[PDB]
Amino acid sequence: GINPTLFIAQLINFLLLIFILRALLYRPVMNLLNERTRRIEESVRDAEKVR
Amino acid sequence: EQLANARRDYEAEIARARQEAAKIVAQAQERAKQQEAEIIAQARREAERLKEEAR
Repeated sequence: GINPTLFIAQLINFLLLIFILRALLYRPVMNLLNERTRRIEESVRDAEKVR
Repeated sequence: EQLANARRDYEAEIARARQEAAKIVAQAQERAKQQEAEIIAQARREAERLKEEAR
């Protein structure tokens, strides 16, 4: 048998730790999105400059 | 920087075109004076030749 109190305690700490990582995940997602936007804008601006 | 330079290049093309247009007129005036003088000098020799033939 397994006491549900121990299972909930580990899950609660993991959920809070995952919540902190969620903020970290949100920041890396924004940084990756910003890199894509900068690269896309660079390609679009490059075509206009040549024309 | 290329996008900013592209605007500068576009302005440079207009400035270079105006400079070439002024240079073309300046070259034309200088060339016309020399071309007219060279033709007159040849015709002056012909004028002496015509006078020599007449005499």
